[PDB]
Amino acid sequence: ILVDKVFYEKILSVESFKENIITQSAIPKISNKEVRLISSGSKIFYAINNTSPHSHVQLRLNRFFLSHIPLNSAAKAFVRGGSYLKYLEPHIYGSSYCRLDISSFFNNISFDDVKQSLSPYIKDEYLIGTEQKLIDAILNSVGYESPIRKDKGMIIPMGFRTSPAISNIVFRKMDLLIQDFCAKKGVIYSRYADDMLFSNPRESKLLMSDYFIDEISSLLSIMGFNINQSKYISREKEISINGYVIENKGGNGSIGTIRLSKSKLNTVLKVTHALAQNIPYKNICNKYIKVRLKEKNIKYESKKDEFEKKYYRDQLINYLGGYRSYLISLVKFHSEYKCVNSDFIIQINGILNDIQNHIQKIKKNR
Amino acid sequence: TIESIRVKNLLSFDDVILRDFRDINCIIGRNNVGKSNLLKVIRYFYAKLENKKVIPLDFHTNYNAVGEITFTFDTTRIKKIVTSRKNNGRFHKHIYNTLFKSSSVKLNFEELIARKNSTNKSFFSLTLTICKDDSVMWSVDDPKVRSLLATLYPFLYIETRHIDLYDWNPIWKLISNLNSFNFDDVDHDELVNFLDEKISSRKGDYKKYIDRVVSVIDTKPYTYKEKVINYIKVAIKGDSNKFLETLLHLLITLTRTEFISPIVYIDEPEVGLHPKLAESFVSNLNKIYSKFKKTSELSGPGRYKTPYPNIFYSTHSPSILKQTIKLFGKDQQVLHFSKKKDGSTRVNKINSTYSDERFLNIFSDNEARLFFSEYIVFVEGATELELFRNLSLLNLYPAFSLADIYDANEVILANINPGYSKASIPFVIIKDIDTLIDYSIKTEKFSLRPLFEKMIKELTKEFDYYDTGFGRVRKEIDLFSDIQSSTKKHMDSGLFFKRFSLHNLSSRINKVSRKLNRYFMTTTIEGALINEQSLPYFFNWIGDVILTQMTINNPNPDKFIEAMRRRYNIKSQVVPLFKSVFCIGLNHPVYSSAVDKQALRIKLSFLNYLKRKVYSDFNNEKEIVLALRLAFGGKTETQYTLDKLRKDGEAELFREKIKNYKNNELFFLEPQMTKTSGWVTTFLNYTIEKITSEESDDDRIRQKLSFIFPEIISIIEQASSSIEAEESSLTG
Amino acid sequence: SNLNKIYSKFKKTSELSGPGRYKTPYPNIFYSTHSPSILKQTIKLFGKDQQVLHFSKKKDGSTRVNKINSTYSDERFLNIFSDNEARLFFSEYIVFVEGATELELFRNLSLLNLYPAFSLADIYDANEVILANINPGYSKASIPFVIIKD
Amino acid sequence: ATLYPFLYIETRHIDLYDWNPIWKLISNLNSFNFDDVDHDELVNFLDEKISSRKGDYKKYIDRVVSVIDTKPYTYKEKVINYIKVAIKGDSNKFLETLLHLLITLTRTEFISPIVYIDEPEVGLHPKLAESFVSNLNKIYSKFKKTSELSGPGRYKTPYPNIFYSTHSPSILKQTIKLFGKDQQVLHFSKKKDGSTRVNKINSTYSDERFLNIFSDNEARLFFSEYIVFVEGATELELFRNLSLLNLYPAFSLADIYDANEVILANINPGYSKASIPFVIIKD
RNA sequence: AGAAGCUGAGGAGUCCAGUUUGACUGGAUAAGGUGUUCGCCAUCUCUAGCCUCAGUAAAAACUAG
DNA sequence: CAAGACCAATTACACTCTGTGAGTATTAGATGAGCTAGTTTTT
Repeated sequence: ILVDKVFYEKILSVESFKENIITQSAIPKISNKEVRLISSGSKIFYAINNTSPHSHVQLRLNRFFLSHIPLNSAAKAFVRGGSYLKYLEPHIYGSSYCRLDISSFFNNISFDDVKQSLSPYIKDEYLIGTEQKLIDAILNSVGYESPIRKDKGMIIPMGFRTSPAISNIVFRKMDLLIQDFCAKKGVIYSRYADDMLFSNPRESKLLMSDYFIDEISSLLSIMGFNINQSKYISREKEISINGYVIENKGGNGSIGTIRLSKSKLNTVLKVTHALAQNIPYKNICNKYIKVRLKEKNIKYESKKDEFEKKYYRDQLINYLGGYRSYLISLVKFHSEYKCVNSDFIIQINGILNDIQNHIQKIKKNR
Repeated sequence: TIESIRVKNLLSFDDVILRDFRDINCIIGRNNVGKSNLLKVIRYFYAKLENKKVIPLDFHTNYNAVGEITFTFDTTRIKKIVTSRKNNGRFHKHIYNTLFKSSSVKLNFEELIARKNSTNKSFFSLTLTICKDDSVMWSVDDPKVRSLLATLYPFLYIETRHIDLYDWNPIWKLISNLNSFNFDDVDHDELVNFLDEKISSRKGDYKKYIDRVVSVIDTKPYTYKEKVINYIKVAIKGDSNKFLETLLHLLITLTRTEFISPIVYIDEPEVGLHPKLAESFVSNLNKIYSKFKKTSELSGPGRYKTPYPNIFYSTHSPSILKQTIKLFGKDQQVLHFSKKKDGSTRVNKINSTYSDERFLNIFSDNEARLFFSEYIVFVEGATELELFRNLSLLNLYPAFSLADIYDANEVILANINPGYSKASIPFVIIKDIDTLIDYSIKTEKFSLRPLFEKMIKELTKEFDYYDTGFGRVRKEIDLFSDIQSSTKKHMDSGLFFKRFSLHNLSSRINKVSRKLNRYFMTTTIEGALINEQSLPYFFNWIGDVILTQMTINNPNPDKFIEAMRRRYNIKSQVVPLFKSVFCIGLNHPVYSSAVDKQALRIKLSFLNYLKRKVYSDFNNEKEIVLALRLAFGGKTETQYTLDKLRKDGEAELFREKIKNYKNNELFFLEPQMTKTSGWVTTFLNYTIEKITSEESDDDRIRQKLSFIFPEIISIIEQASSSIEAEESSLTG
Repeated sequence: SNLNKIYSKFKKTSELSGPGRYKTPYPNIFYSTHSPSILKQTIKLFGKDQQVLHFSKKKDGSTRVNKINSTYSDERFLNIFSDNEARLFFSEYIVFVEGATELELFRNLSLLNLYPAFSLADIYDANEVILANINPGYSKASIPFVIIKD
Repeated sequence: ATLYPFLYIETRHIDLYDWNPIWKLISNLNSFNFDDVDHDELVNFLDEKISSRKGDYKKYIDRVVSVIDTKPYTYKEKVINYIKVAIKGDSNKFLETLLHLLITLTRTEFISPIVYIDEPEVGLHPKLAESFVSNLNKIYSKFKKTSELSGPGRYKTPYPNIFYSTHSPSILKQTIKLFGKDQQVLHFSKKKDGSTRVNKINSTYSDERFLNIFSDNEARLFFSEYIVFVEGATELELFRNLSLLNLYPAFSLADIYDANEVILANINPGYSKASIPFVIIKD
């Protein structure tokens, strides 16, 4: 699609950035006080204020603009219809597996690459007089100057709602290059965010060789992306990715299988066992479900209290329903693609039956 | 025996996977481009299997550098054949040296012991990747494997629209490939000597002629295929629909003592064929399919247990599909292609197996027509068939004509199971409120039918977390549960409701059941036609009858009219005179000017008298609507019919009035006061003609129709919106 | 449908007049169709302005040309007209029955397997009104028929 | 591709019911801008000049277009239609017209195409082939400017390259005699292991008398696998004897030519030594 | 030579190792068994393997039989 | 560290010279309420 001035007049800035358009006012950038800087580990998440024009502009961009730009089929994340199961599905046909991760994927995306990627889809015309164009007006609502990273340019925040679509759009040249390189050598390539999974069906040591890593690094160096050696995994006939086990016994066309290890399902089994042992709900959610009431309970306004029991009923029901949704998403993926172990299927059927029984018990108790 | 065909980023396929293939797989749909692209993909894959220089297929989008075609073969029969000890043959060893060799030598002495239980199935996957630089490579880098796969599972394409009768290339190819005889042991010299001995005026006369002919036409030696073709031609005594049927029979017969499993694709088998010819073709295919089948008690020579080759059809004729469903049964499937919103072919399996034998046996052209549809409206009743197939109404709405109206009860709906094919063939089930709730005058209480309780149970969203917006469903379910109270007072001898309104309940039920593709009307089908706003037009319709369908019986009209006037009073005895003068007659003779004026005056007087009597006997101006509704087999707001009211002994005075009008005043309309009498068609035609005469623009006509018929026009507009929402998908 | 629409767009009869309306006779159009859909649409849309010709053969071998009834005086039958009614034209023997039980019996696959000849005859469920509208007696030589009643 | 286009003309499998190369050349080789012309005015004028009242033909065209649902013409199709309307007209004649049109079009443009004509003599009398070559030469010379030959119709634009695939000595003889130094003869033959060669056979002669005398006998030498050069007619009588050649079915594949020293020098058999083996027999 | 690490701050009891007679520092409860490409892996069986306070933004698939 | 390999999509001859591709040369019922929020991946 192509976005001209009139499109931005009443679609992406219908009400928010309207007063600036009429009164010959350049659209401002994002101020420091307009964002929060939350922390989790050694990671910084930029949270934009909900009541802000930039948030509305980002929502309209993600609904109308950043939803029609073509992407690469290897991008299985942040795309309507993409999923982790679809990210792991194509590798069932391979015998050798390799996993790579791009280090600081969102922080290493140069703003010039984003500008050059979004230029073909935005008309190169001035918006607010002969002061500001239309491309930079769109970009001002996407990026943010990070005080932590000094004056190194407009770094794409890791918490903005427009970040995933922009990342997938800008990582299309690299996706095409890597896909072509793997096609020339018979390697199946799939990317989820910044995890790249490569599968080789043939009996070769290409994925375990340093040449493959060197080629991937050389390709990624075009746009300035590196890969950390901490989580480089090269294995044969079996690979575990965050509990998802892909296993192929090998051959000349044998079909692999995808299952989930007991480590992935350990928490739900512990919860079900605790429910079987009639453990009180006080310590089944503050230990297993890592959900707990804060000290500032009942907003420091009510006096009835007693909300702890109903909270520990509600949140437990929600957790059981969500994990049930996860398991039945797995079984529907199996029905659609037929790449899941039968014993794992019967095991998750039994677990689903147990979860349904426990949900019925909890709802009867309330 | 393929089990999976996957196409990614080629032609019109983004990611399309085909599975659960059967013997008589049939392909239908308006997206002929999709069928052509699938056939091109299959032909390209099988050409690249045999190493033929062909143009690579185009990508669906250029933002992908890879185009994949994945074929999965069920190598279970072949593995069992080659694994057995008593199969020490060169070809058997060749098969168990390239396919089932890499997966056996690399395993220990435990894995294979679980593969001899005669219960597991073996799959062989082969992937063709087309790169951006027009370079094609395979998952397995062994041409022997590809050649063996092509030989074991060949692909045959038969085109009937462009078929040459003189050339029998597929027949001779099948004969040469499918044989169990070695022709290398035949001595050409011995055969020539035998021929010479057969025709010999002297010893050694044909030999010199043969030598001279060979010398004067000396060319390249015959190949094995040419030799076997010539031997078959001299061995046999003989060289559109008949050609294809013979080819299919030959292929089926040959594939009875061979482990080769061919794949047959036939495009448009019914071009230039009578429907009986297509039905006979499918019947002959089923006969040859069943003749070579042995099941338990069925045994003896001539019957085999060899799996049948997969046959693919591309048919636009409902006859072939109907016969395939009726005869084959569980050994067939129907694949609908259609398209997507952005433009991309889909493949969905349409329900073709029915658990009811009666439905399968009485399966007809309408049921096969439902599969060649883009929107099906399921109705219970022939009156709805009359109303929604009215030609005079469809021309004003050139979007509901694309929808097909089907009369089906609950059993037929369950057999068809439209929910299985929902994204391919959108459907709406139109029913009445009486199928959900029921009312009793003697016990003044609502009751819930099992259908409504089943729908509620289906809509109970248990085993669910908390999400925004999905909070009022539980409240609606609770309200639909608690409306079962007995507090509902009925006035007018149990005909109306004092405070309750079924309009709001019907609207709420429709709102909650929109997601289940069901629409429930407030009243019966006659309710939407006979309403208050339709009272004038309906009355005019009655007048039309009095002016059209009833003519003078006597051959001399003037004398009879004069005698009746001098004998019967024109004012007090007007009804007996009208009954004795006008009768039922299709012809409309033209009388004298005075006679015509007298007849018109009498008709106008009778119309005025009936209008005055109707307005005087009933005062509320609404009870007449209910009376007319119950006259034509309708229902009240209490969900009671005239017969049910008669059996329950309710509204005795109302039934007496209805009887008086039927047997005294509206006696000429008695034949039309029954269902399936065609009164709906006549009333709609007359109303539409009158509105067209009054209003000029078609938009005004549609607005007037919406005013007079709110529910019918609402349903039509909803169906039209549903069709136009997916117009770009269900259209070639 | 498009043919009928363009046919009716240029018709000037009775009160229908105005620019773009012509009273000139339309050209004769002949169709060689093997599909019930075209036939049923032609019938339902034209009515009195169409006819159906059945060819068949003779005993010694000679082409015939007969007319099959296609004009119906009942508007209900014309509107309800569906694929089942259009299939009777493409038939060589019609068995008329009153009742769905007879349809179940005469369409039984197991019974028809042992009687291949009767499988060539199609069974239609019609009352006296439908029989009168169809009028099978108009085309007896072209389409033989039997009416089975109680 | 657009500056050095390639054209292929197969005379053996040509069709007289289509003019695809001609219309392609006309559409591609133009110096005009068939865009200023607008359909509306064209129609308006046709309606004004055709018949009946004003606007009747415009209404007819509009009602025909509104009910046909056809995509608009491309530039090539539009210019082809304009040329067809503007002109009053619709094997050897077809080829001559195509070459003349191509030369005339390529005399005012920097596009230099390359033509390849396969079998220009199929179904043609030898006189017809000679006339074809003579007409092409006349077209070539008509547009040639050289000192005194200056004025209208004389251009210095280089001529397009033309390749022949001929099996007739008449075409070769006419090309050698007429074109002179602006022609080349290529002999392919094969190698020992099997591989096509490309050699140049001497077709330019410094003797004008030899060029004028040049006849079918000289042109037959180009289609010979072995030439025996002799000095008198007695050798011709001896080595062309049918009875002697009947017993030796290998010397009949070699042609005998009577040539003196001047003729041998003009022919120069040593140039095409590897292509056409030769022996010079002298007393 | 730069990456990586890591939701943070802690606390109670006990063990090991080191210094040290008297206290501190470092590591630790997903438990046990089996096989492993030794991986942060897989599989099997239970009684299910510690507590408190702060922080928790974004985009996708999934609420089926 | 530093690096080859850096996506795809975005019918035409003006000119003085009418033939040439320079030469010049033209030429100018509004006031107690009172409330939580899924799994998993990226991270």
